[PDB]
Amino acid sequence: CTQAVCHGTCSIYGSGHYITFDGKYYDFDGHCSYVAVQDYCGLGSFSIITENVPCGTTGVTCSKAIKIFMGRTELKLEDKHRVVIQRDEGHHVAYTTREVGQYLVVESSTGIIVIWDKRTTVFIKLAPSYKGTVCGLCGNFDHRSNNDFTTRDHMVVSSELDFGNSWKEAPTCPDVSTNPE
Amino acid sequence: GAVVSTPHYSPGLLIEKSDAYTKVYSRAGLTLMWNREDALMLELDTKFRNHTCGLCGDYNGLQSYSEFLSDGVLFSPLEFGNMQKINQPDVVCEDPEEEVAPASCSEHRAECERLLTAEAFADCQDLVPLEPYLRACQQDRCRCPGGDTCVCSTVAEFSRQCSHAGGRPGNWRTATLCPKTCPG
Ligand SMILES: *[C@@H]1O[C@H](CO)[C@@H](O[C@@H]2O[C@H](CO)[C@@H](O)[C@H](O)[C@H]2NC(C)=O)[C@H](O)[C@H]1NC(C)=O
Ligand SMILES: *[C@@H]1O[C@H](CO)[C@@H](O)[C@H](O)[C@H]1NC(C)=O
Ligand SMILES: [Ca+2]
Ligand SMILES: [Ca+2]
Repeated sequence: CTQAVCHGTCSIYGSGHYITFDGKYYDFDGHCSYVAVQDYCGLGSFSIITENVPCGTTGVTCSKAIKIFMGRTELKLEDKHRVVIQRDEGHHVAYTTREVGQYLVVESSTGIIVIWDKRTTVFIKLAPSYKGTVCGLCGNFDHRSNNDFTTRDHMVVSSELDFGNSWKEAPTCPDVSTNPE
Repeated sequence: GAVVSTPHYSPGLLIEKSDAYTKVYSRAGLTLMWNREDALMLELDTKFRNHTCGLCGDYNGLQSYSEFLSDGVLFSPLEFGNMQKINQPDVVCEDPEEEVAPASCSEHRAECERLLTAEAFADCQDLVPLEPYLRACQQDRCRCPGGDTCVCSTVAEFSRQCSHAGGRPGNWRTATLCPKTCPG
């Protein structure tokens, strides 16, 4: 086989299901805004945020909004449409939004690709220039999956609930203490 | 009917709570912001023109046209406010009666003009006017004797209308002019 390096894919789908860039499946039902991918990891160029709200009465949460920060441009995927927020003055990192089948597809010239089925399923793809230079709930993309549970303070834990509770955006959001059944 | 933990991020409605204000941000073009004692402000987009009907007047852009002079008769602000009341189906609440017309408190125009046009309010003299917020400073000096707790809710409102158009005010609160305390 030939040896080229492919794009890497993070998944977020259903009632709180994840697959990291290195292929680690876990469950986290958090109710706040969470860092999905960023490269402001200990200065940075992007950030992708997910907004998880309760969908049901059992305490499980699913993803209902995506915020894409590229430089100073802010997109937002919300209510089956894309919204441009704060387009900067003359920089304007070249992105493209088109609709392919049932999904909405945002692409960037820098290598960042977000695919969204307009309800709860998201696919993030990164060009292979982002190897080992990201963090968040999608891992760090270094082809080694026993360090994907690195917290915000650079500590590899073994719990799904100490890792996922460290990537919340607001400090006053609560901690998830168990996963529902 | 359910208590929310703030911030709250549902996809048409953001409800967040600082140490000072409680903000509500809606996709319908509404923004509410309230410190939890007395100051309440609302912001609407330009979609709702000629449609608003509250105690904030209508939103046509015309100064005092259809709020106070409807059919030629000029409504006083006390009878404009009693028109805006809401009837609750258990409680009878008495409307405030007309007080006897006091003296126009023009013996404190020098203190409100010296205080509110200080050096801290430099780059907002062209953004917000002076004449309404100094008129409101007149009653706060002669209806609130003794301690100064009514004059520093108007200049505190002048420094919020300053920092909403885009300007940046400076610090005016000294140790003897309405100080505020925070821990640490
Ligand atoms: C696919 O990837 C290439 C490689 O990065 C992108 O080409 C870049 O485009 C930007 C502006 O569009 C330039 O500033 C870069 O110099 C280009 N890179 C190179 C190596 O020349 C290309 O834009 C991407 N495709 C799409 C549709 O955006
Ligand atoms: C009503 O029309 C527009 C908004 O619908 C507004 O700008 C205008 O000033 C209003 N005119 C009158 C006479 O109320
Ligand atoms: Ca890894
Ligand atoms: Ca009017």
